[PDB]
Amino acid sequence: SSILKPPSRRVSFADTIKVFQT
Amino acid sequence: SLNLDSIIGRLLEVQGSRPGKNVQLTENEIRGLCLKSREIFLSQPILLELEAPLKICGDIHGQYYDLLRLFEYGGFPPESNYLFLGDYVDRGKQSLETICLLLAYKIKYPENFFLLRGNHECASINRIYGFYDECKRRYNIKLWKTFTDCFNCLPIAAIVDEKIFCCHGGLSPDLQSMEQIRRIMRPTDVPDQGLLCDLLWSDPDKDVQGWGENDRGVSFTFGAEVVAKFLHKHDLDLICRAHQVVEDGYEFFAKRQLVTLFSAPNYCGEFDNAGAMMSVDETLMCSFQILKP
Ligand SMILES: [Mn+2]
Ligand SMILES: [Mn+2]
Repeated sequence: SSILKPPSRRVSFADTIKVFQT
Repeated sequence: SLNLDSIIGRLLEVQGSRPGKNVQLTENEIRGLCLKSREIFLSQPILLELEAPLKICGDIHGQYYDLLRLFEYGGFPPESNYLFLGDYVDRGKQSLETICLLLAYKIKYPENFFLLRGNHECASINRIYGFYDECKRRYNIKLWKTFTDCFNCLPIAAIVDEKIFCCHGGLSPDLQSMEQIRRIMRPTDVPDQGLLCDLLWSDPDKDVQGWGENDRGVSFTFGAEVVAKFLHKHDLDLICRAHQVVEDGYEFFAKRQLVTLFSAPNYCGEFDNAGAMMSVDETLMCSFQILKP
């Protein structure tokens, strides 16, 4: 499914972050 | 022509191998990637309008195996939509493998994979900091000029759901309207000053009210009040940029109005930083995934 727009909501931040070890 | 699946296959073939294993594509296969992606870049707007969900990533700088880890932890395309904020080459030992895979995905999924232009996607810069050396060593000078012709057609910025503004560097004193960006014609070099320059070079600064001189010797620095005024004027919530290495891979600025993303852990092998990746869902909730070194 495309997400490119042809030429109300607000931004929030999840309090939990995932940490990968490598 | 251009066997995309074969190219991608040979690029993904080196997962789990001893870190340093190269992928030597043919001159023609690489040249094909540059020319085809160049079309798609020019076909799409210079100011991308994107929708959630998607994953945003910062600098890679030729750290190819760290890029594969991002895709491994975040999900190989098209399982996840991606937006990269530039600086794919230089300083790393495998810039060629890095940029080739990115372009290969750009051609394979042009509606679900996007690449922004960093300040290192410029001939004047990557000639010195390693990319040109890599081309000269493993191929030839003419392949490098081909990459240059492709990098000059990269989109400069992106807006996600009319709320998140994305660019490599940051803001510009000359950025009044969004049309000022759309009006820029491609192909284009990166000037030593102006709107296009600042968008790829500028940095946020705590100890600055308004605009200040930049340590890099190029463009400017900008303060928290500038970010606040900018976001309010264009009805935006967040500025998502890269360009600067940060300890935790992500770093907030001006009370979470701006975020810096950096996706290359152990930058140059001289830092001990981590790489981060921001996921944005349909509800515009942003979450971070960290890559510890
Ligand atoms: Mn940069
Ligand atoms: Mn960089």
